[PDB]
Amino acid sequence: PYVFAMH
Amino acid sequence: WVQPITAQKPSLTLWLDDKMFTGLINTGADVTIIKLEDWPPNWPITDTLTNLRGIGQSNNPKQSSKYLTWRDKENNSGLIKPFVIPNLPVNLWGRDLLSQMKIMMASP
Amino acid sequence: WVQPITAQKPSLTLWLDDKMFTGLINTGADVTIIKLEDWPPNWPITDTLTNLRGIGQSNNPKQSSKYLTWRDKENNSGLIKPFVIPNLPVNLWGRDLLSQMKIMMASP
Repeated sequence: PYVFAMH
Repeated sequence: WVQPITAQKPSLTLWLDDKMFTGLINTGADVTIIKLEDWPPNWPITDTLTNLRGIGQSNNPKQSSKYLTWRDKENNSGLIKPFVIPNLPVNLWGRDLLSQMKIMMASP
Repeated sequence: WVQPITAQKPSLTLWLDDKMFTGLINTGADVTIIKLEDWPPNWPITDTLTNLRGIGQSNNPKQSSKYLTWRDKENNSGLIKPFVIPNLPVNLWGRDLLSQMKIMMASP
């Protein structure tokens, strides 16, 4: 699955 | 309810089974992730063979052994099985959960 | 417009300066990310001090040297300075962009 919380 | 998208973190507080959690509404996440630091030690977790992909990759993350009943402040409810991962800054509400809450995104 | 949140990737197609891009609506990040493979080679990028926090790993992105004019299909517009990173599967529309489009999240 894909998980985009970078900033 | 209605929540505008701003520079601040869009946040949501819910019960999973009998415990309250706050998390970030993340339309970018396929699945929901709970911080290991917040995970009740008596709640069972299990191995998975899946891979979480984004900026890098987390292989075979743990996952809740049981489905959890989510409940919001209006007593809407459903089932979710989050992954449980250390070193996460915030819990992440993913589309597996958000899709059960019947959330729309709209513009004026 | 209105778009439900489902298990499928919430997507949005828009223009940045003169080029059309499709991306994933990502409320989890306050910044926008364009994949390096989609970045026009003649558009300048620069090193940054920002760290994008990933899944147990942090990447140091380049960023657009210039602000870009975004424009949607309804001719709303504004400005963003996206980051540019390789090896990402999709472009990611962050809350910096989503807030300028005045997108709301709503539930019954």
